[PDB]
Amino acid sequence: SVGIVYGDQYRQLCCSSPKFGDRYALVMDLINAYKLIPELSRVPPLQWDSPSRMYEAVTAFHSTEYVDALKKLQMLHCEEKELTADDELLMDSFSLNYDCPGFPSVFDYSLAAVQGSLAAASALICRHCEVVINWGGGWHHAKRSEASGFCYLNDIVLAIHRLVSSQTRVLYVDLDLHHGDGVEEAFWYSPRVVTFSVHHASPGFFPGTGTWNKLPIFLNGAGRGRFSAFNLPLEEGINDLDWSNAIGPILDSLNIVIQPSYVVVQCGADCLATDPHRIFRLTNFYPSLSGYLYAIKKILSWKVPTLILGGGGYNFPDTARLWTRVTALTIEEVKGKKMTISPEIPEHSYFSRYGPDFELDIDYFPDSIQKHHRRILEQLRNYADLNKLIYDYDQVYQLY
Ligand SMILES: O=C(NO)c1cn(-c2ccccc2)nn1
Ligand SMILES: [K+]
Ligand SMILES: [K+]
Ligand SMILES: [Zn+2]
Repeated sequence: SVGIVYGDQYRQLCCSSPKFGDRYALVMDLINAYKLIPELSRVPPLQWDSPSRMYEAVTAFHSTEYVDALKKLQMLHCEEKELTADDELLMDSFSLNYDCPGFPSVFDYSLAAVQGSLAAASALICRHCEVVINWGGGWHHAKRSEASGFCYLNDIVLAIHRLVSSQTRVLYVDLDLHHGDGVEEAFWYSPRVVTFSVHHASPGFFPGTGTWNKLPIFLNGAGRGRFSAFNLPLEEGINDLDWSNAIGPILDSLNIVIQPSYVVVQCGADCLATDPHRIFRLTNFYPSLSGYLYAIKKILSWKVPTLILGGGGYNFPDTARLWTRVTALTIEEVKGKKMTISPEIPEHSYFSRYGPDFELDIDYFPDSIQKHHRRILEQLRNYADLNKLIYDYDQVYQLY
């Protein structure tokens, strides 16, 4: 079946942050308004038997002292008093400041995404679901002991760790506008988790990595993980077709050579033309075919158990518009069952958020890459050689 993570408490927690507001409620209620929920298997978020078990799960990646600080941050923000100078310094040492501030539910909010993505990994491992979707997860920037880009706990890394520890190889595909630095870093030394991020990069643009680092070079992993971290940085303004042609052959080549046991896709919605970032010009169109839907369709065609996660996306109605279509496409491709979606937003609780036109399409009128393809193809060959993987070089070369 196709699973999707939700629950009443889960929804409350995912809607408790100052930055993402009620975005999760709009996403799930649009999916419900299009009558998709009966097609989906609800996957409940993971809960634990004790504080000690919870800490064991989260500190599989994060440090105990970072988790301690994040829990303390929530406790401090549940009291009226200002933080002490010592406590401010403590939070600063974990980057729990500026773009990752405290708020009264910051620990429960961050933990909830972990609970959802770990439950999603488990549903794939026991084969209850072929694909599981978690639109409350996808927080790819968080590091072992550092919050980053309103990511506090890295649910993706923890989900992948549960998958790889279930010859298991995971392919991670990061479609967010931003480089997936936290996930890349976590698996920098691991050949069994191959990471691939497509993103914008330019001087001063967050987080700064995923690009050229004497002709400067692309770093791509270290130790036994050399050549196992893949990146495609793209110039601003790219449209659905050029983004699809840029990543399409890379995705197919990675699947052929790696033969992954699981695929984990981060589907951050900030590449939409209507995102306030206004960097890329992707759409959610489904006849100009949405780059997101193109990539998800291709990944799902491999018939590999797959985890689909959220991420960025600061236009909340248009994020719901895109992820609703991703969800319908996943049902269609997995179950072989057509999903008809009206071009008009159905009546429901959040209908007013989709004005003034109330349509499902977002409101938008639509050399360098060749060199990246040759570089990435050589890195894939180097990865295959280093890791004793066999494949016909010319079936792969033909893809490009
Ligand atoms: O959407 C994102 N990444 O997925 C993001 C964007 N943020 C950002 C932080 C500082 C400056 C500019 C942008 N932090 N995270
Ligand atoms: K990305
Ligand atoms: K890796
Ligand atoms: Zn982003």
